Amino acid sequence: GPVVEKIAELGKYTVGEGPHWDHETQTLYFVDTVEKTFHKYVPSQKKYTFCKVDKLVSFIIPLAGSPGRFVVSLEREIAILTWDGVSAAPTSIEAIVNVEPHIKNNRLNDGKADPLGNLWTGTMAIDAGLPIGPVTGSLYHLGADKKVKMHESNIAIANGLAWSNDLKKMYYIDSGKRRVDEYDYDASTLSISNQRPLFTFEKHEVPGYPDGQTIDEEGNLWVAVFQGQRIIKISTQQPEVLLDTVKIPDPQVTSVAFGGPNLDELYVTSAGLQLDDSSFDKSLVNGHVYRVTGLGVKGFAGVKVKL
Ligand SMILES: [Hg+2]
Ligand SMILES: [Hg+2]
Ligand SMILES: [Mg+2]
Repeated sequence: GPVVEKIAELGKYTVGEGPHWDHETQTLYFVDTVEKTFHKYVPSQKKYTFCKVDKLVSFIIPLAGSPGRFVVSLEREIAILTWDGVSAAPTSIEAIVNVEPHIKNNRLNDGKADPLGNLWTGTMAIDAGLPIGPVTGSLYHLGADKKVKMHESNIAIANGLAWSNDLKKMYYIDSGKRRVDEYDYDASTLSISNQRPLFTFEKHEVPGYPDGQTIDEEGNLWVAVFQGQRIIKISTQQPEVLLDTVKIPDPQVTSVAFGGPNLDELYVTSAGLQLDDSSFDKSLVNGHVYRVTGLGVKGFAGVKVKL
């Protein structure tokens, strides 16, 4: 039995999201995708800080080679933020590229570096809905030439990403599809192909929607279940295998990242935003951050964006 601990020091988030563990500094970064804020937590020293901007944000990833610089999303722009990690505002903002300059009602959502340091991220309608709503999103990667490439389209809610330990597969979540997809990934050309469902929620009586995900060193996926009050562990060796379920007190679990000095603590974000048609009463929906220990696996440190 794992132990789930609420991290009291951190408070409650409207939509806590995009956790990233920087192993060199033993620091957890994450966002609130509605409150327009970035967050830094240093567990060993019990230090917490935040930063404010005036656009919607969805990820924050340290830039390789440049301490104090971070690649972030600002609505539809991918930008570099220079930040001292403690002041309430960045020192400077440099825009890299607007991925969808003429689609005014879209925003970036989940994003992550692949193991080579390429940023992958997807867009969605700002007013996307569950279970049905506008489907306007696409999946991109950003090349070290600051030019974007599109890999998938017709995405409702661009969400969790992960890659296999051998760089042969990519895993991807469009929350609106209520499944986890797998793709063949060609690291040489950064092309994906052969889209196939890996895990379908309806086949296993799993409530809610897949949101963020990460992979452990045994190659298993850990998937946050928004409106399922849980994280699930699924196999990548064989389709449609549910390995384990860990209940999280917050119903709107949003994402996951391994961290801690041995990479065997799982940090879990959630959302306190109370939605129309929730399966959960308001008193339950808080938006805390959790630490899960005793899972018996390790994960990997967060990869920096090379850019
Ligand atoms: Hg910040
Ligand atoms: Hg910041
Ligand atoms: Mg998400």
